[PDB]
Amino acid sequence: HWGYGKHNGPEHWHKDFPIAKGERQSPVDIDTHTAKYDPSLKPLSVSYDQATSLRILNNGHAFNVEFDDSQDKAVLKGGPLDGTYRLIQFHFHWGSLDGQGSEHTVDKKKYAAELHLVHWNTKYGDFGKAVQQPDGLAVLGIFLKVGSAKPGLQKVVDVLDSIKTKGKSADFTNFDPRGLLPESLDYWTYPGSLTTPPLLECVTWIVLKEPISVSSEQVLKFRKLNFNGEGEPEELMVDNWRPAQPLKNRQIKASFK
Ligand SMILES: [N]S(=O)(=O)[C][C][C]C1234B567B89%10B5%11%12B85%13B98%14B%1061B821B326B%115(B%12724)C%13%1416
Ligand SMILES: [Zn+2]
Repeated sequence: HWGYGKHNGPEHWHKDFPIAKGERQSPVDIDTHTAKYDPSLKPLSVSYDQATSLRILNNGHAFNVEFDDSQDKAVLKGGPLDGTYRLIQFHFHWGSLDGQGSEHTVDKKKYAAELHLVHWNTKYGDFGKAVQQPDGLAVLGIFLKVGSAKPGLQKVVDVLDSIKTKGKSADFTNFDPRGLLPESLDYWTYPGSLTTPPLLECVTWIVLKEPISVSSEQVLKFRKLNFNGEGEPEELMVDNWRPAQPLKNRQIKASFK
């Protein structure tokens, strides 16, 4: 099966998923000098007041915080988007050390981790139909640097001991993802893909410029998770990031001067 190792990591994925070498793959390096300010881009509208988290899951690649997406509650709109995108889950990518972990890079700078809030376009009715469309998903990406603790992250950190291994889940209700957002919603945007198999080219990426700070202790708890299932040899869940892919025929647009 695909994963993040020497034998099954990103440089192997193209064998089972040939779109890995496609024209709109993610992540990418954001060259800040080349990204053009687009005065036509709108402010991002992040409406998470009514978000209903259900559960947290270790899927063997990351942990997913899942939301009830059966109504228009938690939605992303505006920015570069046409229409309404519903929050379905968030997860992170992180490193074995603070100098790597992010998927997007900024002038080749790697952050310690990257948060992905995944949303689907309600015009396609369900997530499985949305991923078959070039405008099916919007993923809001947020960089993590190590410094001060993020108080709004601690409820996630504290539940990880209960989902150490692949296939473990835990009730995770009433988690407010507003506590994971930075102050500024300034962003870069470009058309891309899922960054894990099946690598579908269905994503409008919205990457916030301002990182959030998390503590060394918070990210060290991410690194205690396991890729393996219960009663299997321990492989620490670290370095679950895909490197930057070729930009090809794409423009990265900035919301800000
Ligand atoms: N890094 S990313 O592009 O947000 C994709 C995250 C991984 C996935 B795979 B497939 B299943 B499904 B799609 B993809 B996104 B979560 B579940 B799992 C959803
Ligand atoms: Zn992701």
